[PDB]
Amino acid sequence: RIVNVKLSLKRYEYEKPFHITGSVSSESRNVEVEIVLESGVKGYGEASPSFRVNGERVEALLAIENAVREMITGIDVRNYARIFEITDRLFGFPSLKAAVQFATLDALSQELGTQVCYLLGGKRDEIETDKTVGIDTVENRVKEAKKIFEEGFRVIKIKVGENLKEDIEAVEEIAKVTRGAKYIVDANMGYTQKEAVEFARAVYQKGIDIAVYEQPVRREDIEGLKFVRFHSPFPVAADESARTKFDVMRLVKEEAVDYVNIKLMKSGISDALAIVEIAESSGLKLMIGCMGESSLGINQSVHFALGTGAFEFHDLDSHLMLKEEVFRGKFIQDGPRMRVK
Amino acid sequence: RIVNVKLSLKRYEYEKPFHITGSVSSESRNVEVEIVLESGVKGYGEASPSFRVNGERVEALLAIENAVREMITGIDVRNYARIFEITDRLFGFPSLKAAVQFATLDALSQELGTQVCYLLGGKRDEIETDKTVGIDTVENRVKEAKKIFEEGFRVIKIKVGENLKEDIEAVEEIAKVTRGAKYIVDANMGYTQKEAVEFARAVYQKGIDIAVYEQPVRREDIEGLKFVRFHSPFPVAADESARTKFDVMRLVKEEAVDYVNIKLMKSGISDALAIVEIAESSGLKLMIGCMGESSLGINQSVHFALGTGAFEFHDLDSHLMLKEEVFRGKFIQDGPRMRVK
Ligand SMILES: [Mg+2]
Ligand SMILES: [Mg+2]
Repeated sequence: RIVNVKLSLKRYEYEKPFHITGSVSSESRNVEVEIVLESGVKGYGEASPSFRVNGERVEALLAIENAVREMITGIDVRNYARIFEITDRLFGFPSLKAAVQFATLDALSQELGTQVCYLLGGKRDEIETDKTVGIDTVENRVKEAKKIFEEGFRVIKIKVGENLKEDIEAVEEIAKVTRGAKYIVDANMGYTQKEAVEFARAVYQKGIDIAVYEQPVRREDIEGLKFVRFHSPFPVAADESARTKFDVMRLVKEEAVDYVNIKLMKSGISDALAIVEIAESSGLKLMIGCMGESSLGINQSVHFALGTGAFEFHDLDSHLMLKEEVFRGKFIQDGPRMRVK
Repeated sequence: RIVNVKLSLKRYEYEKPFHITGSVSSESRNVEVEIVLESGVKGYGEASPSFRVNGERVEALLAIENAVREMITGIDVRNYARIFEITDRLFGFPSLKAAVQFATLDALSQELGTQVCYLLGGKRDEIETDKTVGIDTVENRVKEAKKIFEEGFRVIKIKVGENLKEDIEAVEEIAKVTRGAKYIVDANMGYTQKEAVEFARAVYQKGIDIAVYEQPVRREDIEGLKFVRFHSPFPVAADESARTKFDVMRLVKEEAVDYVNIKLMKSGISDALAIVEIAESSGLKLMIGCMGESSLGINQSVHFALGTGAFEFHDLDSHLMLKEEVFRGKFIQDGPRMRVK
């Protein structure tokens, strides 16, 4: 049983400012979660709160430490479903919900003598992540893309959303110098429905293929997501629009998207598991993403992906963008490849 | 790693012939499944094939033992998701798919020093099952119902579907001698849409409440299930119409039913987990049922229900209707109650 829970502020600085539509980040402020069991076992998780997406603020997460402690201490991690249901009440603190739920599985797997990925199915032994090119001048974007390409990455995620004309140019210029790579374009809600369609058609006309076109429109515009899906050639994904299992059931019912970018930071383990099942029971396909997690945090998604093996693409590169002294993941990072120990 | 998979015929006779719409059974022929690991650990499952619902035949299941061995021998149970994906190909032998998948978890749980229910979440420590009153003369039905009530069962499942007039009479008579009990009425596809509605209204008019009204119409008549749901006062459940996770996604999209009676014999563990998540992500509610499983087979559903804790009602009484010399479930049967050891 859980005898204590501790929350701690952990700051990581980006190697370079990370610019996306409506947001520039120079630092990633996360909340580390440690769960202690009567047996002495300690489970760890990391919350990377998002004000833009989840409406969270790091100070707010740290402020409810006592409440979280009261909610879960006294429960046996072998009854993890009880912990999941309880933490589901933390829908206003989803990144914390995620960190606590994973810490629970982390502690449980240790007690059972296995790893989290195996507890979840042990589907895959290896996955590959893409790497992101933040918004910058076309010249700098091209430079970064070439660099990411030389590092061995074959899926390059390109941020766009603030300047349609320049975004088109940027994608076209990046494609020319990274022949052989697949591309994921993420607008982070920056385009109107029609601009989103025009962006896709312009790129398509140049003979470029986009593997996943992430959240082109505003989060509440479900009909807009569908409009883009039905009027442009590339698979459309919901990110900001897909936070809970309920959001996904609606997206599927409305036939709004081809993909859903699952993020533990938005859904927690509980909703992520539901979303994986919904996707496997429908025409929906999935990719797994991240926010500002460090290696300890990305580890949560690596085990989820390896265990479920439910993702077509993996955008788990936040830890590669942050400055960190010691690697704290429970997985092996081999270039773009991530493997189980 | 799996080194052996054994299938064997096990016959169990009913204490009394079991009569339901379009089917009378005096014997239950099951296929016991044993999976042996290199470590010596042995996992067990049981398939209770259904010609009527799944189109299966026991002889057919037994005939494919070599194929099953070739499909999963050599796979480590810690990669159970791989075994699940492979066995999902046995959609034509769903009861065997179920037995193999559970035996896999039974074996894995032992290697991890835990139980299947805990591997699935350990949500609950106890569940209660109803007991069924088969079709017979109103006099024999009321007699059996009274006997069941006296045994401590507070949820009584009543079979109907072959004679609306008598069915109504039967439910009305049973209700007066079992005050305090909840009732589940199961027509096993015997009624037309209008008859189904009339049945519910007739019973409703007498002040009788039906907790779950199971599959009133034919399996392909999804619109009919919806019609009954929208035109009669009681919760309507899909049983025969809900075999796979895809069937359920469709039922949810069509808003066809209030309930889905999940059976491992129809869905196997893989699809059952998907249906649980779909239900928890929608307005759908669930009950868990059975076919002709003996105690070893019912053990599979007891662990699934205890672990997920996703069911409002449990209809796991097939082993209570069969003559069995020795109890073989890895659970405690205490009257209507079933608990974890
Ligand atoms: Mg995104
Ligand atoms: Mg039924």
